Amino acid sequence: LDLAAIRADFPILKRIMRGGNPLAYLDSGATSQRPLQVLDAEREFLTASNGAVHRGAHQLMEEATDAYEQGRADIALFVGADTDELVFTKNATEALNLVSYVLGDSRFERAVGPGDVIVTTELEHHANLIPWQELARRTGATLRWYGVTDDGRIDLDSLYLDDRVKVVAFTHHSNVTGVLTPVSELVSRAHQSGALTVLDACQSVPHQPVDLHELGVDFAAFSGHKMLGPNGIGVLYGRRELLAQMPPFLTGGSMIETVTMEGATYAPAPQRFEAGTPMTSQVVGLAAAARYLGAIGMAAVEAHERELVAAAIEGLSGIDGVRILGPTSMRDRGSPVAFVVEGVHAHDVGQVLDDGGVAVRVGHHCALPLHRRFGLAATARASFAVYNTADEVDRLVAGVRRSRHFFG
Amino acid sequence: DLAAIRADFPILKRIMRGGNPLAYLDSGATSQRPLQVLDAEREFLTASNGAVHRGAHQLMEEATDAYEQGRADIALFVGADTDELVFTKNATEALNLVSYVLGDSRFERAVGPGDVIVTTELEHHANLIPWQELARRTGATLRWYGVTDDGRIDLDSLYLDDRVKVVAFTHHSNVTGVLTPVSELVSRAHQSGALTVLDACQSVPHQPVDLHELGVDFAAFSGHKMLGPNGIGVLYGRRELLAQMPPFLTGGSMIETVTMEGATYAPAPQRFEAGTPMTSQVVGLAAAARYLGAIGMAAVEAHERELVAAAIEGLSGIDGVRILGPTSMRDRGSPVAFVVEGVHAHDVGQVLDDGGVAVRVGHHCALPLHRRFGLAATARASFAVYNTADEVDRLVAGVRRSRHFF
Amino acid sequence: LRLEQIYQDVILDHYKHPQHRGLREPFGAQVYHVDEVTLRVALSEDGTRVTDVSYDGQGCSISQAATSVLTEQVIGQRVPRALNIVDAFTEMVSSRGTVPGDEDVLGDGVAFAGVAKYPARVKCALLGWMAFKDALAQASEAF
Amino acid sequence: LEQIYQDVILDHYKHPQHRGLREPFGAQVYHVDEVTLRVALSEDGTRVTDVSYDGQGCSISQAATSVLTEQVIGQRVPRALNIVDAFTEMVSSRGTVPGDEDVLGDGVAFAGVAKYPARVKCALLGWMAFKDALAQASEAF
Ligand SMILES: [Zn+2]
Ligand SMILES: [Zn+2]
Repeated sequence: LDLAAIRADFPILKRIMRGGNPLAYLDSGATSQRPLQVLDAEREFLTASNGAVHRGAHQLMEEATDAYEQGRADIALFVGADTDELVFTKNATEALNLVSYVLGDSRFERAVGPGDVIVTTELEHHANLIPWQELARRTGATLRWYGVTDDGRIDLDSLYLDDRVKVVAFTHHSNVTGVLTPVSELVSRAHQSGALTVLDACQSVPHQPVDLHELGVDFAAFSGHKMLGPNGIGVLYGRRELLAQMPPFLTGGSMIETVTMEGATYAPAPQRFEAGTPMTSQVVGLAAAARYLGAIGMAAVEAHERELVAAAIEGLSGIDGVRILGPTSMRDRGSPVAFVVEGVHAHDVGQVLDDGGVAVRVGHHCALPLHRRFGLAATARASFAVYNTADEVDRLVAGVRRSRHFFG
Repeated sequence: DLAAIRADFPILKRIMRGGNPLAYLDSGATSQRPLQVLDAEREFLTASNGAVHRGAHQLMEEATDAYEQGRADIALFVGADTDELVFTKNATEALNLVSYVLGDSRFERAVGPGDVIVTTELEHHANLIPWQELARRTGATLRWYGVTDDGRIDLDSLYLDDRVKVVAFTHHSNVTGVLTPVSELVSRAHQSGALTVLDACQSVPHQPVDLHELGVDFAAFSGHKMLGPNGIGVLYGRRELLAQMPPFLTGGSMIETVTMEGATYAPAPQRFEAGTPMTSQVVGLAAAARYLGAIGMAAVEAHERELVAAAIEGLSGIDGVRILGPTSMRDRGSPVAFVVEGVHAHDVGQVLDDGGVAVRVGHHCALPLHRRFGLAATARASFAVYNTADEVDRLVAGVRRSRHFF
Repeated sequence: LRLEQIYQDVILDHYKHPQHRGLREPFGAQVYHVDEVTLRVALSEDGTRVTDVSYDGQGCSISQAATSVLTEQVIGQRVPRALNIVDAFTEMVSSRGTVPGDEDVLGDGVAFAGVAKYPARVKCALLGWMAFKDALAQASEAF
Repeated sequence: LEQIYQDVILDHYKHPQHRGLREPFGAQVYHVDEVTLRVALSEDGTRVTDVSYDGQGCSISQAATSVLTEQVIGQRVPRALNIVDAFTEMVSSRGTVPGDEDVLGDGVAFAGVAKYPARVKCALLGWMAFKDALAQASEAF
């Protein structure tokens, strides 16, 4: 990688923080920073081609529609899907909600009811937990889950799927422990039961090569603002044959075919699932982000992030009292590195790091069940992106030592 | 100052494929963006971009401030309290949110068999299809007010009874341009204890809106129609009601406690905002509200209604042109939808587009309305603060040119 | 100047003076697509040729003229050849002006080449043609 | 960094006062850093005789609750409520209110937290818990 050249694309990385030091942003797991290429793609669209999409028939409408549908195609190519298999949402959370609502709809032939089991995992972000709790509540289905191993991996021996299981939802890549999950194994076990698979790919699509066809999952969700793209855009992937079978979630304009006061018929997918005006300029921005990451190459992105993670684990593990939540091993592991400091509360660790200009997230990282499973209330979490450097890792390790000295 | 307003919008300089400068008369579908809005968002993204409502680094603090100050600026603009606004991807999602919560067993005001939902035949599909689906899911019944011959809600076409639990209606038609009698509809709704849901997508950009004064229970509007970014809509709900409502979308951010077994939920408005919000879009939309507020919405409305009056007069002076909606300016604003005898809307639209004039052709997501008047499609000219009298004249000339060409 | 490049003489001629309009009998299939069209196809006794295409509906100049032209190009044609003509028309109008079309295949159909640069009006042009393909596939199966 | 982490805060953090749930009490509450906090009132209900608490949290949340107990134990109920409001105004000020050492005592040491809005909620946890438990103890009386 030409890291100096990559970092030069991000204006925010030049900023000097209140404590006088240059920003070391290690919180890309919460939201990533934006390159000029993405900022410029959206601004150029908005100042030249901004018009209604798919609703005709003047010149700006044609240009807007072209930008929208080419954006969809570019994003689909990046994640190994067909163009018609992506639905745009406001965020990944909404995408997982869409699936959870359609699976409780009487018009869907794969809808769940009493006697059916929904499976999630104890590793999951709340986005891939609460919707399944709510689906169970509305339908009388039962929620079960895989537990977590001592090294923060999905414990495959902790739950057996039987023929009651209709949905299996799981993370591709943990936003806390950094583990890469055995997708092919879980898909295999789900298929024994005839269950649909739902993949939370929010932390994989930004950090590693993703080919959704190759993974063989039924649905997948990811968010634009974590892969260098705009806020306000998420993506649901669904297999073409499944989307064809699914009733709509949100309804209104754009997603209809016929309408009377009495009833309506609905467009084909993906339009069926996109009600009202879409996030047109954000699609243009997200496509630019996909092309940016594609240009660097996701294998190179992953190799660079793995270098930083390995160094962070080494450095932090070398401090007395510091324990990693997740594996110390780099086997099937990436970003982030979440840790606890013996005798120093996460909020204080974060404050000391912030004083040095190092941004980490402190808290439960929207994975409270995971923290509770390890007897923890909060961790500090350093997450890494393509624009991060070895020096920033060193400043993390130094800041953590400083916290132990200042308090202990 | 119209020349100074127009100088804020880069797209308005664009020369179209026919050699004519853009005359954008389709702000009803989506408005254009001033530098002030584009710059507010870009400045936020290059300086202060961090996660909101998390702990505890500096970028998080600045992002949170921008987010919550944005909510406050938007609430001031539409006459709501800060805590009474929920951000959605668009107005459609906001109307869907209300329609799903109204079928939730945990909501005390939920609808069921024997209950009636009321909408109107004037409505955009966003304020129709969610009610059809709510009725489907719950076994409640859908009824509706008809439309008068001049394209207004026909208050005599329906009597409300004690079964009516929801009354949903537009503030301002996206086709007929009519301003609806909100206070009367609210009065009538209250006689059966019904909730009111106002579609305000075409009012918030075009006229002063005070949601407290209107006395409605819920209202929806969209950012991209009031000079703001795409990907942000707003639901208004009275504080007291939001407090009683269970969540719609669930996930991170909107929870309080979580175990594998269940969860408890944050207070409103955070209860209704699941996952990462559209942070930079809130900053941009707040910038749009401050931009419109600086002009003053009374002045915006006066200017638009001048353009509309000239459009109606100009179009009415053409043989065989008929307006869908009132020819009178009484309780009427943008837009002006019309048919041209002997010329299909698609053809009218194409001739206008050759002259650089952008209008929408079709049913404008109001097919029941068009069917009520025996129409397939209309051409629709909508007017914004940045439009001029000459653009209106170009519309009239273009409609004349279409007659002569066909 | 450029308005005549989309609305060519042939299109305006077919719009004013449509051919084979009005639903007729016999027919082997009927479909409805939406500009709207109801369209019927009749095959010969042996089922090898298109003997009639009859249609009715409302729409713009481009949608009505395209259906008019469709009927002239495919009536009397063998079933496999009629489908070939449709695919050539589709390729031309969906090309964004990079494919001018072959007048040996399309006849008056090539007058819709200028529509190609206006993607919104392509669906206007394709309505009757996609309707025919559907009714042709149905009429063939019904045989 | 020492401007936020005053010696006062670190002292109360390491050496917390009145920690450990005790009896008697008139109300108990639980707020979330987390704290379970009890309030005891005098026989005539006019004064706070005891504040006992327990919980896990950062230095700022623990220290603030320790400092609370020193400022409000022995105080009349309306005065204790006044002190709470003064602390709230100071930490929620963004550094534009230094706070009155006559009212707040060691509480003024949290003036430096006000510039860090993320940590304001750490500081307020014990104080808001007390305010809640005091209202409950008074109604109970
Ligand atoms: Zn047409
Ligand atoms: Zn804390």
